[PDB]
Formats: sequence, structure tokens, C-alpha cells
Amino acid sequence: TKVVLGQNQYGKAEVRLVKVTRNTARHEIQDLNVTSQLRGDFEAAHTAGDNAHVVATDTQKNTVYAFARDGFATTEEFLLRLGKHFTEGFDWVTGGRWAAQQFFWDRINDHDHAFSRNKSEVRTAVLEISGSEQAIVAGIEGLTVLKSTGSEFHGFPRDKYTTLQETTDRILATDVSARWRYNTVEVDFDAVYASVRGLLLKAFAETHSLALQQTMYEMGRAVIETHPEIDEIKMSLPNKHHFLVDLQPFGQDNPNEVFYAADRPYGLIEATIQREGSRADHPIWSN
Amino acid sequence: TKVVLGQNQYGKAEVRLVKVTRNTARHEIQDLNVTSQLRGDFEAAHTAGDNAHVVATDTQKNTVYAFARDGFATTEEFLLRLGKHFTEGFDWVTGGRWAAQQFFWDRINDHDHAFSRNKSEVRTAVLEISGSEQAIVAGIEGLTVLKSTGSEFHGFPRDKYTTLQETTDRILATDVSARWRYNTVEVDFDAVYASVRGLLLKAFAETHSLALQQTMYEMGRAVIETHPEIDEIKMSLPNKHHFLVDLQPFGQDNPNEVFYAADRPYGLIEATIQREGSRADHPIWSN
Amino acid sequence: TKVVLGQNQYGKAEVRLVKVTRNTARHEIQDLNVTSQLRGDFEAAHTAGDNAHVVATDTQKNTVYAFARDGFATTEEFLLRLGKHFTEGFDWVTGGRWAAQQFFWDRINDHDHAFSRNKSEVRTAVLEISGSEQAIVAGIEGLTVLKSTGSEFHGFPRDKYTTLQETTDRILATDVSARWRYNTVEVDFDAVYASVRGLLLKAFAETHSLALQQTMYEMGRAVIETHPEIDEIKMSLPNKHHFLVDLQPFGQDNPNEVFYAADRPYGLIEATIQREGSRADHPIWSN
Amino acid sequence: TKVVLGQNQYGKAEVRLVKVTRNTARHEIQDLNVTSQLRGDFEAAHTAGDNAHVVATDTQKNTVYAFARDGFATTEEFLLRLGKHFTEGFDWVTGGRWAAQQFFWDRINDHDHAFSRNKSEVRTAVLEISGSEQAIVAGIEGLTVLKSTGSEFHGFPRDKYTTLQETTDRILATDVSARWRYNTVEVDFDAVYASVRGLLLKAFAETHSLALQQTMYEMGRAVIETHPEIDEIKMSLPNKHHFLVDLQPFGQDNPNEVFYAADRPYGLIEATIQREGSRADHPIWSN
Ligand SMILES: O=c1[nH]c(=O)c2[nH]c(=O)[nH]c2[nH]1
Ligand SMILES: O=c1[nH]c(=O)c2[nH]c(=O)[nH]c2[nH]1
Ligand SMILES: O=c1[nH]c(=O)c2[nH]c(=O)[nH]c2[nH]1
Ligand SMILES: O=c1[nH]c(=O)c2[nH]c(=O)[nH]c2[nH]1
Repeated sequence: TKVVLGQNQYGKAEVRLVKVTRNTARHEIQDLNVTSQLRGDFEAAHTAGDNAHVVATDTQKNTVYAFARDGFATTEEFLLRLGKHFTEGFDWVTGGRWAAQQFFWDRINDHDHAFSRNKSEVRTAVLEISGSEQAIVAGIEGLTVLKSTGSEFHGFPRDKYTTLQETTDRILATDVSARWRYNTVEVDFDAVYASVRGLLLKAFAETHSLALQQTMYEMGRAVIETHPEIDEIKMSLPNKHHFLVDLQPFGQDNPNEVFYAADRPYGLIEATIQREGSRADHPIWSN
Repeated sequence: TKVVLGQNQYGKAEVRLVKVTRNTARHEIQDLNVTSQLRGDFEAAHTAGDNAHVVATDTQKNTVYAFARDGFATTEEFLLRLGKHFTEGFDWVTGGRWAAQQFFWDRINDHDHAFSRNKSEVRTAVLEISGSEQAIVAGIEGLTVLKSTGSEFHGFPRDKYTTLQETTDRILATDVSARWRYNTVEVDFDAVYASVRGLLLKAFAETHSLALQQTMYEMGRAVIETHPEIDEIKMSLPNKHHFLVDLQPFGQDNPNEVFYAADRPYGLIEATIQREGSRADHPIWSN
Repeated sequence: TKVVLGQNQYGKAEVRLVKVTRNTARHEIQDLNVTSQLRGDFEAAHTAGDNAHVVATDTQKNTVYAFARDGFATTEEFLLRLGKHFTEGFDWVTGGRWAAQQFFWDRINDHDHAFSRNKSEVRTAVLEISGSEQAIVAGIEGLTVLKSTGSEFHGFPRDKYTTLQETTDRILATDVSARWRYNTVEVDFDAVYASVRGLLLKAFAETHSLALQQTMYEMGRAVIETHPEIDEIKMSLPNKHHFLVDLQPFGQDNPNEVFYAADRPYGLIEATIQREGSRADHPIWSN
Repeated sequence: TKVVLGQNQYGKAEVRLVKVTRNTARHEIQDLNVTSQLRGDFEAAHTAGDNAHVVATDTQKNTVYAFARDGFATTEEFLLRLGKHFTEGFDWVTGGRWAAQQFFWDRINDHDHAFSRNKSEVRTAVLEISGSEQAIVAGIEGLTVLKSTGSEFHGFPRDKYTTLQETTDRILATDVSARWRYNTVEVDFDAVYASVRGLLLKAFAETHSLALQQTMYEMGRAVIETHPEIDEIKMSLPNKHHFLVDLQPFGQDNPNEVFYAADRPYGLIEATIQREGSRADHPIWSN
């Protein structure tokens, strides 16, 4: 009978920006995919179509490019400027969500202005402003890893639907997707990203795995124990199955050498590793 | 300084199931992409690699196929059976999240056992159990719609970065992605899905749009007002830009006929239309 | 020692065009993905960077939109116009390849100007011009089909690497990818496309399959036998495996009802069905 | 008026193989996506469903894994083994087409058995056997490159649809997709691939580009001039547009710093650079 407008947000998504720094002959490249969405009083926009409060998504896009002209130290510093601009520039805009994917480039043979894409991972950043409060979540994704041994899986309950054989030697392969929330915007964003990346990789490789859940816990633990500015880190790790092919029918054996890398289905293990005492449900993990 | 395991879940993702009903010559097809994840006490599994509580993702997979043998009336009913099985079959399992995508098939010229895929839309369903609480969210995605007229956008503020020209006649194109939460399990799931689909399409097409926001509001309003079993519906609608090409440099006019369909960037308008008084932030939305 | 520039072509690829017909209240929609590439004397452009013969890809793009203004009955007609324009307008351009994907839209409840995308198939057209000769190849792709029965596979040879079991009842699923070459440009393109589509579907569903190769042959034969204007048709059909899941480990049988739809690998059966006497290797197929 | 079976081939496509070498604690990883297709006398299989000559695609799949058990020096040599096996092991099999994609992995901190994927490029190999002739085409794809300067485009004709302005400073970005045909199978496949990759990147980066066509020509020339075993190299280079954003309406200049990286459309420049006097129509290119 009675209808109400709940949570809502709008903006320009996937604004592909490439910023070249060339004050000198040694060019630098920053490559981003930016998304900007505003939150505030947009009641009349939805109920009557009154756009008095609707800062056009096209305008939001223009602002991204206009601000890029001044340059930015890091992706997070750039998002901070955008959110500050919109929340403060319009009285009816009380906050928003600004995010970006950062793509890496490597110089071609150390050339001053020629590069190739490093597609092995994608860095992410998300800024959320709610009135007087703001929070930043950084992350990494698309980083595929694999252990050819040093992985086990046994001791699991065996019910009517269980057929999986226990094993003390299997391949452990996953795609590293992690996102961590900072407890302060006063961070050396680039240095921490590199550190976290190394910690996750190290924990994955050096942990003798008794389960993907265990490996993930150790990856998240290393990060929390190492960075005081991080209150928690969330991870979503698929278990990309590599089946040891049965070669007995061909008169052969398969000593953990020949595998069939299956696409789907896959295991999906997810968890939040956090610093004792920190809040368990920050708003930034929603909408 | 103390590290602690927070929210977590695990299971098998994207189990592709095709169920054929052939007790009669008139074969029927049910096509799903199922994901199953459990929640409960998995503390030891993460901190010590003790898998006593870890129902193998392989087992969860086997269960999906075994349960499909008995058949199911709807996707939601199928997910309900899985959720009850795991939560009740294991004491340390207190809940979880079971989701599925349903793909449609049409008979080839009414053939008894030959079909073609209807890729114009994908139906979704998600069941979440938390203790004694159960919640179901159904939805639709991948349904692309377009209005060649009956759309306007003007009256928006103009700042230093605004260059967009007001208009009273433009193309409005989007991909309908909607999800609605049921307030009861006593629902004719297939009947409501077909009805909601028709209501979203009807509202999109018949509403003289003054803004995508207004169109989205009308689509949601229609659903809430028609179905007592729905407490809220969320929508994420991209505004897929179709630019009117300027042919004047060539001495030709373009009476809203020739357009360039851009990929990115795109506007992204999202909102929640709720039944007045209903829950503000159900946990099923955060996953 | 001696390097030579061989075959070459260049142009603008994937120009997204949406042409709306609104002479009256009953709007029509034509949605294309156009690619234009030229062939001729571009020796100096490659070897010396002399761009005198290089009609800019940007110009080719503009030409596509400029020609769209005048409208067009069929996709093939539109491509013919482009080919004629470039070959005759520049003396050093001796030929080219113009291609397009045509996307289908359906009216929303018979609305005058509101539509929904029919994503169940994509139509293709390719025009190649060489000197004074031209050829057109039309096609269909993305049309997924499945037979729940009426498919067998037995009688194949067995070697030491053979483990497949014979069967008289299996699911046969594929993606219909077919392309056919017209032996004249005087064709009712839209009518032949609709007919061919129908013939392929009929042969697929109605042929009791003893092999994917056999079904494909029948599909091709139906087309050649029905349309005099078609000299040959090439098909590429993957065999989308739907494995009958083994439920015996769970105490159940599986009477051809529960299947696992695997992604990869997949069988890939390809063939050219030709009209006795027609050309054996027309250049359009190579590119 | 009669129907004839023309060219045809069939087999198993995209067989995902991971071969782990673990003779010592220093594990090695070989990751391939293999496709196997046979050619020969399959007339009866198509016209009558007689499968006597049809070596099951499932059998072809099995052979891939069985052969992997013995290990292989390079991707090309693995394909050669498969091709010879099928062509020599079946009288009605006169040839075929075997191809593979090779995915690269890097050790994590020089770890003995932990690796991460290098997704910056994918290596390819295609082998076609016809009687006693064995033809191999190696290649690379997915290698995105970009020059921030050192690229110009001017001197092109300005026809009636030309609006593009001349420029002496622009970004040149492309996806390096190249394939070269060896004139002998006696090649150090890994060494030549590494050399070719280096030469393409070197020519792309150091050539002051007056056009994408020129840059492509220099890339191919370098390969042909350096490797006697290569008869020709074909490249398909998209011109991925990075449009210099006009910030003048916002009161700012933009000294080649802020760009909009567009998705579509894109220029597509392609050409074959051959060794003078070599075969210009090898069958392997038709596929
Ligand atoms: O590390 C694992 N965790 C699981 O929950 C699981 N389930 C499974 O089948 N294999 C694995 N492996
Ligand atoms: O319906 C619209 N809403 C917006 O917020 C917007 N912004 C924009 O540029 N075009 C539109 N259209
Ligand atoms: O290097 C180029 N070659 C072209 O053929 C072309 N066309 C165009 O618009 N830009 C470019 N650039
Ligand atoms: O119709 C088929 N053709 C094949 O060549 C083949 N190979 C296979 O394993 N199954 C099938 N099915």
C-alpha cells in the first residue's frame, strides 16, 4: 500500500583515465577505472523527477578528468579529493562511494616512454564518505597463485554424500582477492599495498596447508600482525581444482604430475581476519 | 595485537546442473548454476587446520546432484531443501547462503525434446539461513531494454564542470538488474517472478521518464504495490549512453535517428524501494 | 635479406550504430556492430610512413554514421553501400572487407517505442570486394540448442587410449555457428536468413543423431537443397558435454535425468557443405 | 543440385593441462590449453552416421594426458608428438590441426613449488600436418603496449567525411597479436619465441611512428631479418584510442597528460610481412 524510497546512490561508472606525467623526458603512467556515486537527498528526483539536486553523471565524469590534470600521488589521494569535492560542494550531497581499479605498466626495456601492461594483478581502492566520517578500503585481485605440493586435506566428516578421498599431497591453486580497511586515512598507500601483497604471497607459499581455510587465515594474520593501520582484511579465495588424471587405463601411473585444470565448479572459501576489538560490520562493506 | 577470525563462509560455487524430466515423452528442462556455502563454527579449521567440522566442498557438490534426482518444482524450493539439509544435518552448521541462476529454454517449434536457449534474461535466487531465520531474495538480470523516445533530462544544476545540454527527447537504455526480498516462504515463486518481470518492463516502457531515477522508482513502486509477499526491491540500472551523432559538419541533420552506442563510461543509478515500515537493512543484502 | 609487404588491410572495427526509424509513431530499431577495412596500395604507408593513401580509420568511422542517416533496408544493403563508396572513391583502394553483427530487439508488449533485446542469437554479414568482384557471406552465431534424447554415439574404433562407453541415449547440445556464401547479391537477405535459421533448427531437432558430424551434415544439406542462391555453408559446432552424474554412490539410479554441464573441454566438429560444382576455396573464407 | 561434403575436421577443443615436473624438490610447471582435430576420410561419418573411422573426441582428449605423462621439452614438440601419433596410427587420418596456448608462471620469491601467474601475455602454437608436411605457426597475444609519445599521424587525405586533425604527438597503444610460420621444424622454439617477443617490443618502442602501419612493418621486418627459419609473420594490431581530453571548457590546458581510454570503436591494422619469394598462401592460415 505505502511505498518508501530507501538507500540510493547514483553517479558515473567505469571512467577510464590514463594520466601521463611528462614534466621530464622520463614519462610515468597512471591507469585507472574510476566510479563515482553520490548519496544524499534525492527524494524529489525519484518521486517527482525534479532534478534540482541531480548533479549529472556527465558532470561527475568531467570532474574526474578535470581533477586528473593536477596529478595525484596515489589512487587513494585522488579518490579523497573527489569525495571531498562532491560532499562539500553540494549541500544536499551528504556522502558517496568513489572507487577505482588501478592497472600496472612496466617500461619496455627501461624505455623512457614505452610500456607494456602488467596484467598479473589489479589494485583496488574504495572511499566511502558518510557525513563527517570517511573510510578507505584497498585491495588486490586477479592474482592467480598455485602450490604444486605442500597442501593436504584430510580429517573431514564423511556423510552419505561424501566420496572425496583424503590426501596429503595435492595442488593448491586460487585467485587472490583481498580487501582491507584502514583505521586512518594517514597511510603510505603505495608502501602498504606492496607490503600486504608480499605478505599474502609469502603466507600462501610458505604455509604447509591443511586446508584452504587455514592458508587464508595465515595470510590474513600476517597482514594484521604487520600493519597497525589495518583493522581487518577480507578474502575470497576460490579453490581451482586440478584433478590428478587417471592414467591407469593406459597402462601408466600418475605420480602427481598430470592434471586437468577444471573451470567449474570450484571451491569458494571466504573469511574476515580482524584485529581484536575492531567493529565487525563497517558500512563500507555494503551497497 | 590479537588476531581473530571474523565472519566466514565456504562451499562449492557454480555447480552447473541440468535436470531433465522425462517420465513422459514431453521432456522438460531445468537448468541451474548453483552455489552452496555454509556458516557456523569453523574456528579450528581456520586456526589449526582441523577439518572435523569441514563438510568438504566436494560433498556439498555431490549433495546438489543427489537432491536434484528427486526433482523440484522451483529454484527457490530446491535451495530451501539444500539449506535445511546442511543446517539440520550438522550441529556446528548454523546457517549459510545458497544461490542459483536459472537459465531459460524454449522448445524448437514445440518439439517434445529439442530446445533453444533464451538468453534474453537470467533468473536468480538466494536463500540465507541464520539460526532459525530464513530469507529469500529472487531477481532478474541481463534484461536489456531501450526507449527510443519518451525520455527527458533537464533542470539539473550547472557548475564549473557541467557541459551536458538539457534535452526533452533522448534514448533511454539500461540493463534491468533487480532483486526483491520475500517476507514469507508461502509464495508461488514462478508466478511472482513472471509478474514482477512484466511490471518492471511495463513501468519502464510506459513511464514518461524525466530521469532514470524516476523510472526506477516507478518500476519498484509497481512491484511493491502489487505483491504483498514482497517487502523491498533493489535495482542497479546503468544508463547506457546512445549519443546522437552530429552530422551537421557534413551538411546533414540528425532528427534523433543516428546514434553511437558507447560502452564505457555509463551512468549507474541504484535504489531501494521499500514497503513502508519494513526492515531497513536485512543482513541478506550484505552477504 | 629481402623483406616484402604481403597481404594487408586496415580500418575501423566495432563501430556501434543504432539507427532509429521514427517517420511515424511506430519506431523501428536497427542495431549494428560494424567493421570496415580497406585493401589496395598501402606500400609507402608501411615502408615509409607516407600517409597519402591512408583514408583515416576515423574517416571510415564517420562514413559509417553518415551513410546510416539515409537508412537501409538490410544489413547487407548497408555494407554494400560502404564497399562501393570506398572502392570507387579512392583510386588506390582496390577492395576490402566490410562486416557487421546485427542485434535483435523485440517490442515490449507491442509498445511503439520501447524494446527489449533478444540475445538468443546474433546475425552476421560480411562483404568482400576485390577488383570488380564482390561476395557476401551471411551467418548466425550464439544460438545454443539442446536435445534431451534422440542422440546416439556408438560403433567408433577402440585403441589403448579409448575409454568412452557406447550409448544409444545421450544429450546433444551445441552452439549453432553457421556461415553461408551467396552466389549472387540479388537476394532477399532477411527472408533467406529467417529461412536458413529455421532449416538449421529443424534439421537439428528432427535428425535422429548417430553423431554430431551426421546432424551437422543434415543441417547443411537442408540449406543447400532449399536455397539456390547459396553455394556453400560452413558450420562449427561444439559438443557441449552434459555428463550423466553417477548417483549410485548415494544409493540412487539416474534414468537420464541429472546432468553436469561441463565448460571445457568440448568436442569441436566442423565442416563445409557445398553445392556440387561450386567453387572450392573462395577467398572470402580466408581474409 | 547435389550436395557434397567439403573440407572438414573434428576433435577435442580446449583440453586444459598442467604438467608438473617434480624429479627433484625444484618443481617446474607447464600449463597448456590444447586442441586436437583430425582430417582424413570421414565421409561415411557425415553422410550415414557410420562411426568406424571416428576416433572419439574423448579418445583424443585421453591421448593428450597420456602423452603429457612422458613430459615434453616445448609446447611445439608436444604438438608434434600428438600429430604424428594420430596421422600415423590411423590409415584414414591423413592430417590434422593441433594447437595450444601456453600460460606463464613465475615462482613466488624463488620458491621451490609455489608460483604466481604471469598474465601479461599468452604464447600460442599451431601445428598442421598434411601428408609428410608439418607446418608450425608460433605466436603471442594479449601483450598490451603503449607509447606516451613518439607517435605522429599526419599527411592523410581529407575527404568529405574527414574531421580528424593532424598531430605530431599522440599516444600509440595496441595489443600485440602476432603469428609467424616456421619453414622448418628444426627450431629452438623457446629461444626463438623469446627473441621474437623481444624484437617486436623493441621495434614498437624505438620506432618513431608516423603511423601504426609503419610501426607494424618495422616490427615484422626485424623478425624476418633476424630469423632465417621464419618465412612470414602476420600481425593484427588494434589502435586502442587514448583521446586527449579537452579541458578548455573548464579553463585548463592539457599538455598531453589527461586521456580517456576508449573501448570501441578501435582502428584495426593488419599485415603480412614475408621473406621475398616464400609461399604466400600456406593452408595453415585458413584454419
Ligand atoms: O581446503 C579445502 N577446503 C574445503 O572446504 C574443501 N572441500 C573440498 O572438497 N576440498 C577442500 N579443500
Ligand atoms: O536520468 C539520468 N540521471 C542522471 O543522474 C544523469 N546524469 C546524466 O548525465 N544523464 C543522466 N540521466
Ligand atoms: O596509425 C594510424 N593509422 C590509420 O590508418 C589511422 N586512422 C586513424 O584515424 N588514426 C590512424 N592512425
Ligand atoms: O558425435 C560425436 N562425434 C565425435 O567425434 C565424438 N567424440 C566423442 O567423444 N563423442 C562424440 N560424439
